[PDB]
Amino acid sequence: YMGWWGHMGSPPQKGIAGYTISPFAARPFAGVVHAAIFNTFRRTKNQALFVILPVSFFYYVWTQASEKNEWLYTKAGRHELAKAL
Amino acid sequence: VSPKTRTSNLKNGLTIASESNPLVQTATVGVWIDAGSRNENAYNNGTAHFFEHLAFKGTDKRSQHQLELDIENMGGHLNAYTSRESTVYYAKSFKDDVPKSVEILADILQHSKLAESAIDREREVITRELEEVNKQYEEVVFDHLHATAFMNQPLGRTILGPRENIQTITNTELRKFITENYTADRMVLVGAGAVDHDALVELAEKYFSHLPSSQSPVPLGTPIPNFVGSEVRLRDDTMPVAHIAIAVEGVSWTSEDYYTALVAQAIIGNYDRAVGTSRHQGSRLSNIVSENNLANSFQSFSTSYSDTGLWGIYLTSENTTQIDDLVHFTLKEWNRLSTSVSNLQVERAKSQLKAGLLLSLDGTTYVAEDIGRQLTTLGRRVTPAEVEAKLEAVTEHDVRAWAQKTLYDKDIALVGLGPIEGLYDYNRIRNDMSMMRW
Repeated sequence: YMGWWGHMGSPPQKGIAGYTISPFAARPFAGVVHAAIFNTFRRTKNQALFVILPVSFFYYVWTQASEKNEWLYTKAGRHELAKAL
Repeated sequence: VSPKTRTSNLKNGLTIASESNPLVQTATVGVWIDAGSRNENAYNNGTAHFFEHLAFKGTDKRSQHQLELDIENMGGHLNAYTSRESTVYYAKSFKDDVPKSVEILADILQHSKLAESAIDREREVITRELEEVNKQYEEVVFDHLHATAFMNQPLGRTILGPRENIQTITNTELRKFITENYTADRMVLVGAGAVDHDALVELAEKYFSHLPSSQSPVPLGTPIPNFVGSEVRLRDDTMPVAHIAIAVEGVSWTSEDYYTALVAQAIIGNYDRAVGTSRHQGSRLSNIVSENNLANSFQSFSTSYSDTGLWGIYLTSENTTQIDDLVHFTLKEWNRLSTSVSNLQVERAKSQLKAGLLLSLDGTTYVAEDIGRQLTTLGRRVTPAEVEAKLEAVTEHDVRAWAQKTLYDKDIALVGLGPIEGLYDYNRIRNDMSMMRW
């Protein structure tokens, strides 16, 4: 499913003109400030929920479990611990 | 020793330049103009080429049909071409048909109708020319090469101009173009072959005396281009042959390095698998390419303009899996112009060029083209003795110094057309412009 240079296995290409400029001719950091602020914000905003939802759920689960465990091993939690074992 | 080129001026500032040859029976007379597409702006780009069409569409006196007949009756032919910096209109005739031909040329240049009906008719002819250059691969490659090397600058524009302009060019802007540019101080009347200089000067006084002079007469071949390292890829997998041009910013007509660059170009030279002798050429690149079947052809060029140039190579190859090798070995031979060349290669190339510059001029049209080109780019015809001295002054160590400032580790303009999947990205091509071992 992959060839090599000259016969890579692309369908025939025609009608596309590609253009670019030399690295010496370009500013490598052109538009860096705009990208660093606005592009990153767009990129992050669109992915935020896919991180926030599972992280917040599993952190909540952990928090509840660890707090219960801590409480069970206090004096106050003696009776509930006896039942739990 | 060729006969001396005679030169006279008129009062308006028209130059007349002639080289007689009493061994031939034909004569090429014509008008070389120091003006071309480069003189247009973006809005009237294509005008110069448009005019070339309408120049043969009829004048105040002779209609289109009468024009045709007049030339048919003369027996010879007329020809014209428009480039970026130069326009030519010439007539090849018999010895004694020279007064007729000068008269016709003077008519079509000064007194052309540019009738709205003819503008409208040619507007379709020229529109069709946009979709048929597509076949002339070398021209496609070189037009993209200029477009990218001189990105958004007048030298970067095509001669035909954009489709949009073709539809909107008026007789007004045509008239304006030829009134501003086709002035006597920018024009040279040239005669080669069976012409008498004194006769040609009289014909110029008769026909070209009422030419406008420009407000500010600069010398002939008077011009800032900012080269862009860049690439254009026109991949077409259905084509069998890849066409690739690679160039750096070269030298102008009046550069001090003009001859140095020509010698460097001759060290790489040309190659064509269809020519029998090409497998035996001395050029190292020629040997590499022929032994390994890397290409069908290559042609080194050093194109000059008034204030810049392009120096490079044009390659054609069917060997689509070894384009990388072809380009690699080409640029490694350029590297050697900086690192390795000695008196061995330089003296060989000088020998070859001393003859080559003279051989080229083998017919009246070639002689006229040489006189006209030199007069419109340098302001004078350079004698073979002067040319022999300038070539002799080029040393190996001039070539090395030139290549080190012009080629070595420099940006290139690169155009690829056809099955160019094997042509690597810009960086890997440009990385071959130096040698890590040096």
